[PDB]
Amino acid sequence: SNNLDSKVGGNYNYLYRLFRKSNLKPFERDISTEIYQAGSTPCNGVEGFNCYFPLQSYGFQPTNGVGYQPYRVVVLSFELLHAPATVCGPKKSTNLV
Amino acid sequence: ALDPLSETKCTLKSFTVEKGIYQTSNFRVQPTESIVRFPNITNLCPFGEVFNATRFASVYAWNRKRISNCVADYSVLYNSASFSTFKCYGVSPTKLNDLCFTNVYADSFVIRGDEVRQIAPGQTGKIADYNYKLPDDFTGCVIAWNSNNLDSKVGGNYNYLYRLFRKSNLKPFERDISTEIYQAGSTPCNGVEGFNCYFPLQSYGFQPTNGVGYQPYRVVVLSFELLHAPATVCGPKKSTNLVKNKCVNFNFNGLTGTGVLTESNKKFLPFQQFGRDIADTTDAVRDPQTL
Amino acid sequence: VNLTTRTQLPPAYTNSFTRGVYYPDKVFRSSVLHSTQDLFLPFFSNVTWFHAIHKRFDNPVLPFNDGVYFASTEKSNIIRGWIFGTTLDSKTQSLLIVNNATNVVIKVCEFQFCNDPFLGVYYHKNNKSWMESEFRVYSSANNCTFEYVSQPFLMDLEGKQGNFKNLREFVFKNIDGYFKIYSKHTPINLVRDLPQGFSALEPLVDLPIGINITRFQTLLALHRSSSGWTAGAAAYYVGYLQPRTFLLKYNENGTITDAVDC
Ligand SMILES: *[C@@H]1O[C@H](CO)[C@@H](O[C@@H]2O[C@H](CO)[C@@H](O)[C@H](O)[C@H]2NC(C)=O)[C@H](O)[C@H]1NC(C)=O
Ligand SMILES: *[C@@H]1O[C@H](CO)[C@@H](O)[C@H](O)[C@H]1NC(C)=O
Ligand SMILES: *[C@@H]1O[C@H](CO)[C@@H](O)[C@H](O)[C@H]1NC(C)=O
Ligand SMILES: *[C@@H]1O[C@H](CO)[C@@H](O)[C@H](O)[C@H]1NC(C)=O
Ligand SMILES: *[C@@H]1O[C@H](CO)[C@@H](O)[C@H](O)[C@H]1NC(C)=O
Ligand SMILES: *[C@@H]1O[C@H](CO)[C@@H](O)[C@H](O)[C@H]1NC(C)=O
Ligand SMILES: *[C@@H]1O[C@H](CO)[C@@H](O)[C@H](O)[C@H]1NC(C)=O
Ligand SMILES: *[C@@H]1O[C@H](CO)[C@@H](O)[C@H](O)[C@H]1NC(C)=O
Ligand SMILES: *[C@@H]1O[C@H](CO)[C@@H](O)[C@H](O)[C@H]1NC(C)=O
Repeated sequence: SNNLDSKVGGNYNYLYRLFRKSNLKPFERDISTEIYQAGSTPCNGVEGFNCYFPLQSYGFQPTNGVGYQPYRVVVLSFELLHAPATVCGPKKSTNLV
Repeated sequence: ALDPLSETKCTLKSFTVEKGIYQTSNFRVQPTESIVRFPNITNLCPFGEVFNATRFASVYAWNRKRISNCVADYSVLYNSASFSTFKCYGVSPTKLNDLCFTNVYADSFVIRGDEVRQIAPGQTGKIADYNYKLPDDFTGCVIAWNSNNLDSKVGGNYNYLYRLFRKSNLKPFERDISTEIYQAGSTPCNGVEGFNCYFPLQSYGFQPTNGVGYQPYRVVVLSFELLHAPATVCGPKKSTNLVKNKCVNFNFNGLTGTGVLTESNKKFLPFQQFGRDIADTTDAVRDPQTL
Repeated sequence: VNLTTRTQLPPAYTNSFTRGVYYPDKVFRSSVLHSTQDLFLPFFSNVTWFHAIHKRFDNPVLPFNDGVYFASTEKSNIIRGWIFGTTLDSKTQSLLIVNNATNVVIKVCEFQFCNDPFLGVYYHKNNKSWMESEFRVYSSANNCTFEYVSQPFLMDLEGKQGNFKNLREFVFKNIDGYFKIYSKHTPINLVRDLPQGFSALEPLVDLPIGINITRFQTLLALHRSSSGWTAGAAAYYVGYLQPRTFLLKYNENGTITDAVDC
């Protein structure tokens, strides 16, 4: 996507969660912006000792190397035999015998 | 799971229970709580004394502290508010506590705050290129604190020097004490000052009135190097209370298991911590703290 | 300087019966029969007979290979230690084990090769002395990649006569960088040759140095009233360790009753 998603020196519209207090379960979207608290010191929404701001941005520049070039990833998920399948390719049906 | 009678139908896979004795399952008591017993937290390497040491070597003259065969607890220094800033590369501060390190080199030196921002893997500038460079794989952390009430004094402190000029850029983990005069032009120098001949080393002006960015800061760079040799320095091991005569999940030193702990009349050899049975399954242990 | 005269003799062989038995690890087992495979000294093997007398003084350098068995019979504690390393010089990292009678010195530094690395004792006469004077082991130490110092102690350097009252049998090896020290010290009564008896060695400490040791030396102590130094009457043993399996018998307490070489 480096020909598209890369804007100037960085793109803040594409963000990610850098820090979390634990490992999130699969297929879970966490929108919480709460500050990570490592110790007992209350963060109260600001950075400091044992307090880090987890929300960060991927630097996107069209002149960056292939390591920093953003790759749009579409993960294809499916369920097997859990319901009648309504998505099937253009394979013409035949007669019943 | 409703009734023990219903457990017979589910085991036999039949809705009719014939007269007789049937074993429908095997009960097992799950552990109530986890027991953690670790060895004493003493016999450390004194990082707090080196970080809090009175005087340091120059950034080019930095002293290499060899750290081997001890335990390194980095949670105490981080939660004690004894530093001005905290920064790490590639590893979270909590992950370092669970890992063992083969060899650790503590890099001590004092530079101005405007020169601290240049400490990072593969960077440029005065201190990075000409003094101390960080490799791209450097796993350590950066910790600094404000020494302006200690390492600076009225009239200036000339003890802390730096290398201003060098004919090239230093490699990561390269200490060069060479005082050779940098030759700027085609004018010969050969260790003699003159036109295009300038003494590379320079002394930081340090006084208590300096600005925050220019204040002297004691910087301790922790070099974490994992070699083919076995790991020596390990993270902190915090022991907990001990529970006996109950079903628990216990982890003792590098041994884990689940059972009931009971003190018997057996006597291990002083050099043998763990016992085993005929099957090499541990039937007894010795506590890492108490004997 | 190496002693002028000495003697040159071929490596005469002796047979160690029960030597080479040790606990493979810190696992405790009692009243059971355990069998495991590790680097061991087989029974009735042909070891090389090393000795020190007032005109031979045989201290050759032997390769360590996988593992080497150590044994010594002492009176005056003539053994000063062992020098370990690949080239036994500053070209690589060398391990030093030496007893100065104050603190056991275990250090890995850059060592200057000592042709005749010993510790001499002079001026016995009246006021018999027997105290250390000069250290000829190494000239200097440089890149000390490893250092270890034990607790203070007091060693008796006074010469003894009669039967050998001390037996020191050691087993060293290297596995994935782990250097195991198996130490057992038991009193014996012996005139010459070797004592006959069973011994079970226990692990002392571990040295995770992670270096290859292709050669080793045996330190000795000399005394005179460096070509004029003499030595007492003592002998130590060296043998090669092989990957053999033993059957270890255990009593109620946990001490090995007997071992069976497979
Ligand atoms: C385990 O070791 C202990 C201590 O050495 C043994 O207890 C002693 O055994 C000797 C054997 O001659 C007796 O003379 C002592 O009176 C015993 N002392 C006590 C207080 O018991 C013990 O017998 C050993 N057990 C086994 C079976 O090896
Ligand atoms: C250094 O040690 C002294 C004495 O314990 C203490 O008062 C001081 O706060 C310490 N400084 C730091 C930040 O380590
Ligand atoms: C370890 O610390 C405990 C604290 O009670 C102490 O009793 C013990 O002697 C120390 N040494 C050992 C054996 O771990
Ligand atoms: C021992 O002999 C060698 C030559 O074989 C000689 O180089 C060395 O200097 C002699 N002894 C010492 C310690 O000098
Ligand atoms: C052991 O060595 C001695 C001396 O060389 C020799 O006489 C004897 O036959 C050898 N025994 C074996 C098993 O080789
Ligand atoms: C051995 O002990 C003596 C006397 O205390 C001391 O002078 C010397 O430095 C020590 N040498 C070593 C190698 O420890
Ligand atoms: C005996 O030797 C010791 C150790 O060298 C010395 O301290 C002491 O003064 C000597 N005494 C006599 C009587 O010579
Ligand atoms: C030992 O240290 C010196 C000085 O730092 C260095 O020149 C030498 O290369 C080091 N040892 C080895 C084997 O490189
Ligand atoms: C030890 O020998 C092994 C196998 O030849 C080799 O892979 C390794 O690099 C050597 N290590 C040292 C410290 O010489």
